[PDB]
Amino acid sequence: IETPITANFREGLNVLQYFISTHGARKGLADTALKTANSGYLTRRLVDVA
Amino acid sequence: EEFDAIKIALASPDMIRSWSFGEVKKPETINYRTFKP
Amino acid sequence: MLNTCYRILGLKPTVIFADQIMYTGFAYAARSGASVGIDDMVIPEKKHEII
Amino acid sequence: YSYTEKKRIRKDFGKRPQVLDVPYLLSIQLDSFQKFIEQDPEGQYGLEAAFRSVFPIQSYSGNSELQYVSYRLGEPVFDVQECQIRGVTYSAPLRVKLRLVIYEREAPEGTVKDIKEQEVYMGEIPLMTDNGTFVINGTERVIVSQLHRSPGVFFDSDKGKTHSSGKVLYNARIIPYRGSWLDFEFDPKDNLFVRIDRRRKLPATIILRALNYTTEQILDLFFEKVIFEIRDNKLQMELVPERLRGETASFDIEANGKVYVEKGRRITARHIRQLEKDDVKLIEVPVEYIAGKVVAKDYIDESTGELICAANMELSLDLLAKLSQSGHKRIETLFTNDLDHGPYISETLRVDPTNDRLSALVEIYRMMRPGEPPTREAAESLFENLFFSEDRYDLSAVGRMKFNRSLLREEIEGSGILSKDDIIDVMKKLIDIRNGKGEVDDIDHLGNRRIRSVGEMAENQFRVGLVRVERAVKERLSLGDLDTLMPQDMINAKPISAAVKEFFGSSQLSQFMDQNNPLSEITHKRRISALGPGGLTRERAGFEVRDVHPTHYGRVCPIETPEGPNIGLINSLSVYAQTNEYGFLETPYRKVTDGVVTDEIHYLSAIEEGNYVIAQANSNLDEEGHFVEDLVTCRSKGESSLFSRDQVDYMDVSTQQVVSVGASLIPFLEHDDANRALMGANMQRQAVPTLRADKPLVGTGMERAVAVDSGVTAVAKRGGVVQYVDASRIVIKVNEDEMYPGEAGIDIYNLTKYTRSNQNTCINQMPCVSLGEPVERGDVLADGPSTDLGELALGQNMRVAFMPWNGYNFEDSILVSERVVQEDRFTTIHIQELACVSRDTKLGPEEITADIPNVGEAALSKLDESGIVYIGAEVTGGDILVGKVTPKGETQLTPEEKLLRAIFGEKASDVKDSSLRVPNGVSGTVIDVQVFTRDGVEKDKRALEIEEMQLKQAKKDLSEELQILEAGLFSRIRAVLVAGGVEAEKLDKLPRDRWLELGLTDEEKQNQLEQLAEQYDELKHEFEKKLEAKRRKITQGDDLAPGVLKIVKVYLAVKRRIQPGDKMAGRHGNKGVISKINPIEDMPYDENGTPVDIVLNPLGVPSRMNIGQILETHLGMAAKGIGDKINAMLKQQQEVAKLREFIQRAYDLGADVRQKVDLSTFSDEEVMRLAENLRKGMPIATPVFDGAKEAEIKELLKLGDLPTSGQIRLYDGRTGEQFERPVTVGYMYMLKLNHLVDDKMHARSTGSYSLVTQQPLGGKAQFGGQRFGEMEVWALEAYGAAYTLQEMLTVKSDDVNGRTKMYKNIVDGNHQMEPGMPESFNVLLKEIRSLGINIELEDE
Amino acid sequence: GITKASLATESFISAASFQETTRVLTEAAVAGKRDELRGLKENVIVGRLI
Amino acid sequence: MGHIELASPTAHIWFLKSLPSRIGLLLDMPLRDIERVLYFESYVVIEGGMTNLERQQILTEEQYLDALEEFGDEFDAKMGAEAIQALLKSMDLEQECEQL
Amino acid sequence: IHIVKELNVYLRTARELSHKLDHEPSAEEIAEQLDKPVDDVSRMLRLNERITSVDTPLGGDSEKALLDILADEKENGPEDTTQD
Amino acid sequence: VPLDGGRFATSDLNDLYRRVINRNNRLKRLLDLAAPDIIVRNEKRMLQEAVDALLDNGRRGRAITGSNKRPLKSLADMIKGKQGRFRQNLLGKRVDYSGRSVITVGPYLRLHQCGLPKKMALELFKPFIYGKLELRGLATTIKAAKKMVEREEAVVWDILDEVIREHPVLLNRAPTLHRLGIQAFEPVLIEGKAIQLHPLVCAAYNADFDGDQMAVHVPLTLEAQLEARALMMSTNNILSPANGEPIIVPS
DNA sequence: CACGTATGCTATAATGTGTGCAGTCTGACGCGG
DNA sequence: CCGCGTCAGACTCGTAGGATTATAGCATACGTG
RNA sequence: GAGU
Ligand SMILES: [Mg+2]
Repeated sequence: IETPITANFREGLNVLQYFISTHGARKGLADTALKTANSGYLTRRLVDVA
Repeated sequence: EEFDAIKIALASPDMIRSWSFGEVKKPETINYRTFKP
Repeated sequence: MLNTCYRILGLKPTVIFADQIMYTGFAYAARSGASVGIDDMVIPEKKHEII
Repeated sequence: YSYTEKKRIRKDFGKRPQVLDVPYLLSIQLDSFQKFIEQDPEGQYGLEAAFRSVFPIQSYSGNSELQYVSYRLGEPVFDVQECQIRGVTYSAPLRVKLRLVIYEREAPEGTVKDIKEQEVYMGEIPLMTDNGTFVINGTERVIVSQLHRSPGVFFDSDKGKTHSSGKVLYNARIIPYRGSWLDFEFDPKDNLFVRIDRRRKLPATIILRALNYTTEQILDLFFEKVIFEIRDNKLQMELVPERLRGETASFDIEANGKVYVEKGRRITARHIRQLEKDDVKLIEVPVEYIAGKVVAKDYIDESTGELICAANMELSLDLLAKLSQSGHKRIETLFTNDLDHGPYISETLRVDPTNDRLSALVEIYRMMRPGEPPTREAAESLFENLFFSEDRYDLSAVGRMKFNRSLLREEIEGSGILSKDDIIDVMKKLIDIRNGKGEVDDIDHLGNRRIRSVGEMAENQFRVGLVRVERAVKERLSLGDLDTLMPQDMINAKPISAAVKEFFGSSQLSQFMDQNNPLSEITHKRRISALGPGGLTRERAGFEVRDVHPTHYGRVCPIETPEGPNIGLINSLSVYAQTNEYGFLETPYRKVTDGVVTDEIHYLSAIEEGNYVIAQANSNLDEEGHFVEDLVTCRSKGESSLFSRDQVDYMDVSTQQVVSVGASLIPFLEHDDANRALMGANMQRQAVPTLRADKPLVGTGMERAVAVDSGVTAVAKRGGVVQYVDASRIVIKVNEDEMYPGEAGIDIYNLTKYTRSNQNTCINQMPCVSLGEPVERGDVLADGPSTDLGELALGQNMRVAFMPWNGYNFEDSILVSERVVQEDRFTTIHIQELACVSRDTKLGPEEITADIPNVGEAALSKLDESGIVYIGAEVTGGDILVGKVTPKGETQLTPEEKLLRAIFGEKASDVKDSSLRVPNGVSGTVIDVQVFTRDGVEKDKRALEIEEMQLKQAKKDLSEELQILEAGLFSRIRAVLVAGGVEAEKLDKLPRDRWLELGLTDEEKQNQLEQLAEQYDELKHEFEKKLEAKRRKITQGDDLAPGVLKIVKVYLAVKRRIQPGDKMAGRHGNKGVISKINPIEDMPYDENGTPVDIVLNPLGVPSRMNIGQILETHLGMAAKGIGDKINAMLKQQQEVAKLREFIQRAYDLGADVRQKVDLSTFSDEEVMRLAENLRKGMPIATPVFDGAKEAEIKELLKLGDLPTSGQIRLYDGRTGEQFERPVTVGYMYMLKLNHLVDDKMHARSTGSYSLVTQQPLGGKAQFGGQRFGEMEVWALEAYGAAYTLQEMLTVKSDDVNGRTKMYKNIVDGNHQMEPGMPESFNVLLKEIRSLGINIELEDE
Repeated sequence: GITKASLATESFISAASFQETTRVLTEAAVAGKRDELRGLKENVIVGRLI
Repeated sequence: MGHIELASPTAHIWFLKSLPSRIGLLLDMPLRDIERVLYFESYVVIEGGMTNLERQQILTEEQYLDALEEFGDEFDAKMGAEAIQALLKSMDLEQECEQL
Repeated sequence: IHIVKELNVYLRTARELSHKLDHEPSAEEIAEQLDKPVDDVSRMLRLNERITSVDTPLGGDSEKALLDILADEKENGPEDTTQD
Repeated sequence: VPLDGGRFATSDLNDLYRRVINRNNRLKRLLDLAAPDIIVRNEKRMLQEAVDALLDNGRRGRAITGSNKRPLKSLADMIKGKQGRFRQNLLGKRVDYSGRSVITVGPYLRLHQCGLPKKMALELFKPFIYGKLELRGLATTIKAAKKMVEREEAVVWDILDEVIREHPVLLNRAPTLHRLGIQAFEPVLIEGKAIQLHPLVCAAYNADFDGDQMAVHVPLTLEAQLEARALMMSTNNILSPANGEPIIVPS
């Protein structure tokens, strides 16, 4: 995003900084749930061939 | 019990008949009352 | 440290040493009284300025 | 402040005056379902809509027809309470009045032939409770609202579908609410196609031919025109200046007597403006230029009458010459341009294999019904019945509305059927978008995503049931007799009732309410799901829909959604958000006129929000003037920036509106990372209510609202004084001013005691008022399971210190003091439900007797004569709860048992043993038993005893009702009789039974006496019928499943104390498992002597970035410090004055405290009750983004005489010496989650095995083994542990003879492996041979 | 590549158990292929000693 | 195990639909072609003794009527699973291997 | 056929009853209408109990079926075999 | 099979086979009746459709569906995919002598030890307890030993303590990514329901105690016990097999 | 003979299906025109 | 090439049971105690 | 819904 978060946690983020944070956060969290399947599938193929 | 190897080949109609111990000619599973085959 | 010990001494020593390190580690960790308050998070006076 | 708030006021650190209060949180659910049953006269809604949609229907012959009149819901046969206990669905019978009208065939439309009108039953529809649940088969269930793509039009394009080319192929999709889909799409060659229900692809012009459009007309619709006049010899062309743009001039462009552009020269802006200013219309041009222009219209030779050129035909020098000489000196060609006005339809007509309309209809027909011989009738019928029939197609008002606004029309509402204009206009806009003007929508934008609540979904399933019955009706009407056949003989209730039961039952959106916590219920009912029918799948879900969308602002919480595969799809509604009338989401905003911020609020839809610039709630207001600062922070077009003051159109209402309910309860959310806060809010929902409902010190303010709106607390309908408090009920007598002149005016609330939740938790209501207290309307009378004096109390706050401790808090692990266990504050109640069913088998009925083979006297002591355990009895795993016996058939006794039974005699009896016993390691007290017998089977002795209780208790309950109603009713008559003929004690002398005979003068007060006299007799006869109903239901023999003779349900109550392995957490997403319960002697303790309750690891803060927990702790300590100061002052008993001085100073601390709380209005005694509560710790409210700042918190600590750092010197309880440095110590509000180790612990040596695969079954409830999966196998292979592996494959799993042999060997010491072959492999071979593949083992 | 290499092993039990099971089995049945059980996969399936 | 005697022969779907066709690959017959034969849309020539009509050449219903009077007798063309089984039975793998 | 047709008359009777009672009928209410034994009615309604597939996965989740839970009751127990 | 409630539950295969048999037997009837060829054709297509559904349902066209809407599970579906025999019931199995619980720290433990709840261990080692009970002459028969352990007698605790000495148990945490996700330990019996894990091997398991759980397995044979003590013991397996680095590192 | 299960016949004319869902996922690898 | 098809898509744990409809009415025929 |  062009506008980064200038503030920090001790000071406390405003509504919009918090909202802006969410996008990236959620993207990351979804990547955990969803992409590990593909990582693990790789593991499985390797294992099968070796 | 213990074998060396395993083969897969096409099932002949005759081969299928060898495994079979009876021809199933009816859809009836069991009797409604005496739940027997 | 652990690696060095493994290479010179061997397995048995390293195993004992690892346990020992664990015990003393925690032990001193507690004694220290190490904690996390809002004042540790020091801010830089040059924060506003840079921004 | 209210009377309940006088008891305990929360201190507010908020600064922003709340212009709008939080709405009723369960708005969505209630409004929706209300509209579904609400019988709307004209504007059909829900049920009414379904009837009018289908009805009136007529027969296949057309002579007989059924018409709908009106419907009515019967009142529910069993009330909610009874339904829950019995296990029946809470519903109302649906009776519908219908009129069977028949027409004569010989008369034209002889409507006066046969008209039969009557009321038919057809299904009971489940009713919604007061708190937005449905009771289905005795369990509370919630239908979660759905989120789908709005019907209408949508333009999209796969951004580089063919990755080789990477060309953008735009498409239009018209999505109806009911019907086939209609797609328009481009291909790589820029030809427009049409597909129906994504079938095979058809040239787009073919659909217009179906709508009766000739070639000429089609071009006139989509294209503009270029006119060519042929004068004398030279060719002339009619020119529009701004066509020749971005092009190269092919010939010498000149006009009258000025040459502008030469051959091969670029036509820029300046040239165009020159030409336009000069006013050029016709230009002489070369004949050879025409080669390639496409002629628009047809031209015929007027002389011969033959076609010179057909429409859409490329012109050439021959054609042109021929046309000139026939006598056509003006030629319409297609305006066209590679860049701007693209010739798509022109090229598509060249691809169109159809000719006329009929041919177009055949090809459409042949797409969807390929192979089948086309008939003209069938083609016409098909096409009309696709998108042009009222029956099979319906955009709905939502579809038409969204569609009309997307096409920029003026009329909102209209036809559900596609009109010809509609289609064309969608093609046009698609083409516009292709040219470059216009943009494609996204699906993720909330302007295109619509919310579908319960009522609309019930409506849909109900329509389906109607439609199925409609088929049956039409069939029976056709062949049916006109005279003998009644309407209700044709109707079947089953299809409708089935479709509805199946929705509230089988559907994904209908699920067991999550009720292990008030918050859990409330947030669950405010949930939105993109899943289920007519929605996304987890598999089918990408990443774009999941992620946080700009439109979510104020509408959907960005921080509330599961970290599972349901990560993007399930979402909670934002606080202030609401359902639009059409189904879109909308958020409140305060209108700003000329800088001045008005208190008028406007709900903006997603689409409307993009239009205005909206200031943030954090902008500083200038005391009802305008924005203080000249630059203001605002947002529009989905993006945020600085604006001037007068530029601002609107502003956010509340600082809370961005977040959901759950998230709002988290204080100092502002200082927590959103990841952690997500888990915090999710885990807060799993907080199990403890024995003692403890309020949270460090709150937000939302606590009170949630508790009250959840409906689990009992609140007062009408203010007045409490006449009788009790553990079981509360009777409140209403004030004169609110008290209706009809009834006695005494409200009765029976409180629901110890009842089972769905998660086997304990739901009990405690009274929170004193006897004879004046109470205001809408105050909390009784607290629900996790509420305290009206506030939400999910967990318990306690003294925490952050420091490592000998690795006992290693990776989030928690070290807790024995003190917490001793005080049993985290200890929890669980009510579990065990059932004993007596079924009728082929051999004979199972009996529930105490007479069972092989039972000890010890066991039978706690069982009564019937064989049922007594109420109150303590049980432990293995104890028999309900004795049951089953008729056993013959069994071939091994010769050994023949010999042995000959030796001992002991011939084995006819009856076996199927008694229900306590599951192992659960242990508790039997608190209730319920018995269900069929209508005919002789009841158990115990069943009779229970019915005795019920009957006599029911009589008492109803008797107290009429007694306190009679007492309150005569108390009124006594007062009315005084107004006129006052004889106070003289009237009370002779008996009250002879009172209503005394009247007054003929005035309106004499009529008041008539009203109380009429109601008193009404209540007399009503009490008779109520009790008859009660008695019937108690006597009523229950209709159970076929086969089941009788069933016994036992409710155990278990007291579970916290232990190592249990899971605890705060509100900041900080989890942990209890590792060790330390003796209080060992716990770190401060200088004062006060020991800490929990020691958390500080190493779980910086990684996590949840700093809310630290702020919470410091504020928590200050809160408690003030509590201790108040507590000290109360113990000393200084005086009211002194307490008031300190408390006033305390409430009015903060820099810009919003709430002022003047203690001068409070009377001295009110101050005493308040201080009494505040002694435990002064409760503080930190709103979400409007919270307490560091300065304010430090000032609070100074009033408590606590350090500004909030770190204090602690001493090691083991050594007595101090720790080297100060530790952060304070009160964090923590929770015990549902994940008790008790429920998790499991182990198995040997047990049941699976049916075909032969390997052990799964799950703790089925006594299962763990899965050692492929992953787990590979581990052992890596290590090379061969025997362990083989062991798990064979003796531990399938190998039947091997497992038994191995077991014998193990008991005989010798740990010998005797492995064989897994049975599942054998199965595999057989499965392959059943496939018809010969797979044989060739042995060694 | 890893997937095709695993499918190319002479052991059809290993291949079939990996993926593509319908196709693998038609291939082997027509070929009349025999697996003498050299690999670990194969042995684990029959519950034998690695 | 047991068994069932089918009155009409039936194709094994695995050796038909699961690609490579196996059955189609073996007869060198396109999959669509096989299916039109199986579902009785059209006949297939199993042995046209008259070299006029060659093997495995699809005939529609009306195509079967024309050569019926003309050649007839000396060409055998049938429909369904029977036809395909017969075509399979009569193909000699050795010879055609050498030819190919 | 006899059982089936009997059962059907029980059904059609239930439908008439349900229309007029507003409520779907009990076994004994249907029996009182036919002037017949409740045991007869009950046995017939038991036969109408329609089948569930062993393979149907449980809980709206394609996780695991009935077969995955269902024991072989006849097959004891390496315990029981070793005890013999 | 009959469910307890008088209900019946059957495999989908039986439904598929019932279709085949009905259609085939109707074909025999139609042939006996010498029926017109169009009807013979329809039945032959019918037969093929049912066989194809039996072998592989959702392959050729529309899978034949139940009243639930869901496609019936054919033969090939039982071999094919994850739910298939290979993946689910053959390359991975449910296993006896396995337990599971919540885990918590054991700072006091030495590297080769783990905290094992008494109750859990009592069940896991049931046959070893019976065998020892018969050598002690405390239990007369197996049935008596069973009832003795049900009653959980004080002598049985001492016996259990005797058996668990020198006996390795396997602790596993999912997902089992590398071999160190399963390690062997000497169990230390503890009163209380959670398993206690040694801190230094938290790394290998990726175990953090925010509610994690672990599985316990009993190596039964002398061979398996030896494999566990020699190959799989935590003390013996320090270094990552991936890089030559010690995986048990203080944290 | 009875009880349980089955096979059977009925006569105004009526003579080519539809229906209930599917929702569009994704990057790759082969297979006939 | 293009387009249509088939094939894959982590590991353990959990919760809870369950849904739908309808097949006439009567006379003869076959098998078992 | 629980750790990854
Ligand atoms: Mg963890």
